[PDB]
Amino acid sequence: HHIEVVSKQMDPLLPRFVGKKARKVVAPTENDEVVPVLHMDDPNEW
Amino acid sequence: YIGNLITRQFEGRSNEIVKTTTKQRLDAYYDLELRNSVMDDILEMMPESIRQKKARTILQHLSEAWRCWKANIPWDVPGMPAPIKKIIERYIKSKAD
Amino acid sequence: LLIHRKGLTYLHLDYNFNLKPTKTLTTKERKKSRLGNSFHLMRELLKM
Amino acid sequence: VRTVSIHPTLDLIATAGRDSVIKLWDMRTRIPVITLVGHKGPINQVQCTPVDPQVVSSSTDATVRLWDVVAGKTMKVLTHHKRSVRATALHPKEFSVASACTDDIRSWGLAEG
Amino acid sequence: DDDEPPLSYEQHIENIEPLDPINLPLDSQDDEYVKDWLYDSRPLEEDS
Amino acid sequence: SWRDKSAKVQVKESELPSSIPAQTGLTFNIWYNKWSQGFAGNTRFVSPFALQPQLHSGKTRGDNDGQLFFCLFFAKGMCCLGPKCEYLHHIPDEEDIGKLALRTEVLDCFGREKFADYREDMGGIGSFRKKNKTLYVGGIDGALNSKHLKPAQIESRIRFVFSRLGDIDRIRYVESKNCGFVKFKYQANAEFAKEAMSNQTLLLPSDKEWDDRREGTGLLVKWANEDPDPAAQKRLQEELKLESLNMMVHLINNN
Amino acid sequence: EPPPNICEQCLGDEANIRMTKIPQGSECKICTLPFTLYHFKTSKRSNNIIKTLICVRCATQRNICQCCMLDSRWHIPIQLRDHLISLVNEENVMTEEAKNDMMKRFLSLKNVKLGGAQITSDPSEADNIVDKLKNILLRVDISHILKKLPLNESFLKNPSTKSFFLYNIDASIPEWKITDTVSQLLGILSLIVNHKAKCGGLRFQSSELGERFVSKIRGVLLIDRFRIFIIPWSSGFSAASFGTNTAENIKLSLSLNKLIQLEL
Amino acid sequence: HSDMASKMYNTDKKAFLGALKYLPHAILKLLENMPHPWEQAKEVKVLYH
Amino acid sequence: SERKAINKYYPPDYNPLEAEKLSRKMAKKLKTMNKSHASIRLMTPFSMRCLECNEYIPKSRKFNGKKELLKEKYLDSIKIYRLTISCPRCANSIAF
RNA sequence: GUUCGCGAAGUAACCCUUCGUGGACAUUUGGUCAAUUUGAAACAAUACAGAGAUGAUCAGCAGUUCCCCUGCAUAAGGAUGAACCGUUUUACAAAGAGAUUU
Ligand SMILES: [K+]
Ligand SMILES: [Mg+2]
Ligand SMILES: [Mg+2]
Ligand SMILES: [Zn+2]
Ligand SMILES: [Zn+2]
Ligand SMILES: [Zn+2]
Ligand SMILES: [Zn+2]
Repeated sequence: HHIEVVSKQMDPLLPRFVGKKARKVVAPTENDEVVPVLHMDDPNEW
Repeated sequence: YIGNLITRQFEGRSNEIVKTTTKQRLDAYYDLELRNSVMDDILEMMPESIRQKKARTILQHLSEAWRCWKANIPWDVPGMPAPIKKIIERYIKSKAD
Repeated sequence: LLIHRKGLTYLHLDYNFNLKPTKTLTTKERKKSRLGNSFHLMRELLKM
Repeated sequence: VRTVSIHPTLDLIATAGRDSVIKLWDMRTRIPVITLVGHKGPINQVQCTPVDPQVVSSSTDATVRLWDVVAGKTMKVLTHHKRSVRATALHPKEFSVASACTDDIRSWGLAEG
Repeated sequence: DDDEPPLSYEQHIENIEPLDPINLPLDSQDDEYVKDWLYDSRPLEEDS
Repeated sequence: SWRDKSAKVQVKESELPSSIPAQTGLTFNIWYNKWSQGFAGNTRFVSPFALQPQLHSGKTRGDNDGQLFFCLFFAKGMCCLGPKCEYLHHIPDEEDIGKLALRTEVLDCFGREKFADYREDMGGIGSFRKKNKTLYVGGIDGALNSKHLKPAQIESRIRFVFSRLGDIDRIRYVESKNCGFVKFKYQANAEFAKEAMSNQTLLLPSDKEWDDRREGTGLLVKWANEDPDPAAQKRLQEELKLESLNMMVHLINNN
Repeated sequence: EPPPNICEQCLGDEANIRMTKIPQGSECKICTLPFTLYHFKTSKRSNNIIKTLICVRCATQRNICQCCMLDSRWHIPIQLRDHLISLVNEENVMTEEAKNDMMKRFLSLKNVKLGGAQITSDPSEADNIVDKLKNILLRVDISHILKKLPLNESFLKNPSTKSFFLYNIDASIPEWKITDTVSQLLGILSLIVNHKAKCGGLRFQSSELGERFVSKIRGVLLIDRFRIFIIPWSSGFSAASFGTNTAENIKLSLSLNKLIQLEL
Repeated sequence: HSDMASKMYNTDKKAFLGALKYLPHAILKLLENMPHPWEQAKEVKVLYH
Repeated sequence: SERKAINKYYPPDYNPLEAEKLSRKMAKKLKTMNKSHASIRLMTPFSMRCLECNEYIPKSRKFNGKKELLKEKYLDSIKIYRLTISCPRCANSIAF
């Protein structure tokens, strides 16, 4: 299917983005790759 | 003006209003940044890297030192490590200045 | 319509653009109905 | 805000601080075009660089991160430091960065990480 | 009155012939070059 | 047939009810079309209007325009436009279910968009996840103006009114819970019948109560939950297996 | 920004479709977050307007069309798809959908396919599933009302009867199948069936219809080899004939069951 | 658009509230074209939603 | 509207005298117009001890209390009021 | 419909009136949206409770949060706006020594 994409002129007196709202989101922290941590090798003093 | 009002009516209010540093907030933000500065220095120099409870203990010593400075009472804690003592006195002198 | 969308039907707007409360308002009503300078500037220009 | 770095070729600055993000600003419009997310604690140093990785940043989370600013992703995460990486510097004549903890200064090749 | 809506123009106003406006009486001789047109809404707007 | 005649005008434009609802507060809100300043008194009322399928059905502009969706107000028995209506004025049938068979997954037979989750009330348009064919019929006491009636008599009334509105799988009345369950052949008839029978009375012209039928609250017609009866559950599992086996034929023949 | 995911059955068969894009024009039906709305008509003079109801990332997560939410390979609904796959896989998979709105927003942003989607989102797995599916297809007042019920009398030519009694109705049978088979026999009818009673009654419009009904083969009526038995019911019936409560209906069903087992 | 109680006016109500930011412009244009004392009835070209 | 508003809106048909007379007829049936006490905020005038649970209540503690005008008057002329608080630990009613 | 052209009848009138007929001119609106209860506005009322620090009363200013509200607002206010008060077991070892399984 060949699709002709248009974007019709919005009513300037209506809100420009009908679906737009202030809403909070918790984003998932997904990650497939594990990152190594790469360190090397009198307690009364502290 | 009216645009922002009507935008609030339809879109709602922004979730993430960042308050600026006005003179009503000046002292509190100074305290927060000073506290974080002392904590960064002490957690970096401590050999054992133990954090969770130690931080809340150390900053109480900081605040007590500040009270002693304002009272002109000599701040001296027996058994305080000498380097951490120096760090606390350093930040107390900067706040004092 | 702006008054009514905000639910402040206890405020009445005259046909000469005075805004008057229809009843003595609760403190929660006063806080909820505290319209700002944008609305009032608009209202008084319409009055003129 | 703890640091600012001026991009060597673009009309762009990078800034970071206790809010654990680097924000890139277009100088002219003052828009924060890009926010780089991934550090788990306050960022101490930011260095801008003429080629990818165009931002280098060091943090209290003990990492140095090398950024692709167009992807909004790290090229590499450097995890060899034990403490807060408080200090950093670019070498002016070779493609390298130095970074420091307590007792531990290291140097890194930016083409590879 | 505050409690009376604004009037419908077509019902109450459109049918009334207006009263005379403020026009100073111009001389047929000594104002002859302007008397025909001075009080138009756009004076000389049709004089090519 | 309904095809033999042009659709009747159910209600004249001047006879339509006012848009302002019954007062439940001190001030009418011109935005929300509802009363503010207090909330007292019930919002439910009996419908003045009821569909009469053999009398009111007929051809409309929608049949000529190739329309798919049915008229919401025809179902409510209060369509103003009659034969000039863009929407279909007849009870849904297998022809029109077939024509709706693509859109039906996400749309009502009235062309309203379905939701992810049902309302907590179980009212409204319904879920695109479930494909429910069963209506809960509550408020039966109010639908009879609190007239005492035997349970089989109530069942006979529910059997009469709902069977005008589509092909039916099952009707059961539960005396202890005082509620009925009507299951249709097609979801489109359940969608239609819900809006047709919502807020109606079950009373007859033959009843002594008929002249005050408007006073209470009408039928409360909602989507049914899943039947907890184990016989119904294993019947549901059997028809699920049968639907699956019938679908395997299509997938195999296509690939 | 990804392209819209719309199936051919939505788009139709016209060579060209005009489509209107609206950034942030709609809120997704699954996740409630804003998205770029697409809407189109199959032809210029079709009167129904089709729009994307779900966003592209919810659609790829489920492997479904944005406009009709059927599977974008197999063109079947999610429940039936996940059920089909779970007959071929021993370990069940189903599309777990969020109920809380914050979990709806959270779930939509993780880039991992859900339920039967990954098993259908590449041709190799989906073709393997259908290859295996071919193997599957290759493989207490009863003592009173029993005199109101016509059980003593028989199916006969002579008596003109407009009403009949049906029994041995299997609970699987819907009401519409019964009416439909009588309609087939009569070449075209008020029916009451109580499935907890496993019996019912049939009332015709006029006596010649009932006479034409009794003209075609106590009698029997067939529904998918369920043998509904039929008796002329001269005494008029109503819903009360089968019991006033659920327990009465069940007791009547057991009574009718033992009477059937005696008759057979 | 006198009462606007029916559901058909929802989009119109939204358009009304969005029009509110352009009122001072309309007020300027109206008062700017005010009839002067020597003219009875000024016909004016208008643009309307 | 602001705290110090000058005018309230009256409907055009509003007669104040008839309104007061109607509201007087209504007032005899409203619950909160006919309950026996008025709620007030007050400080504890002296140090006191609860008798149910022995809790000490210092002076100048703020409470939400109930005010009753009593039938009896001092020298048949001056109004006497009972002031009732409830104990902060055990919620028992204390009156003076 | 207007108009150019060609046939038939008025009017041997080739223009004007009528009829038959070829061509040109003009070319796809609108909807994210249907009209009362079942796709979701809020206050108010009623009953009961009740005011951050702590011996008591009060000015505040912050911070954390998948709570926001009023406000043109990155100002300010909303009780210091609210929520905060609870819950708390292992990176668990070494040396002995007494009852005891084996
Ligand atoms: K305070
Ligand atoms: Mg504040
Ligand atoms: Mg605060
Ligand atoms: Zn209609
Ligand atoms: Zn989505
Ligand atoms: Zn589709
Ligand atoms: Zn006590």
